[PDB]
Amino acid sequence: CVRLHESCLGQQVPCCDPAATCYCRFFNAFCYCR
Repeated sequence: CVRLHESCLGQQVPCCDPAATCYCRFFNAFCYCR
């Protein structure tokens, strides 16, 4: 799994945090669970 404050860029596991949202702020660079 991945934490909220942990990028998910091309990941293979979900976010340990269900209240998190793997979103990217920019176009294709920074992407983490917000």
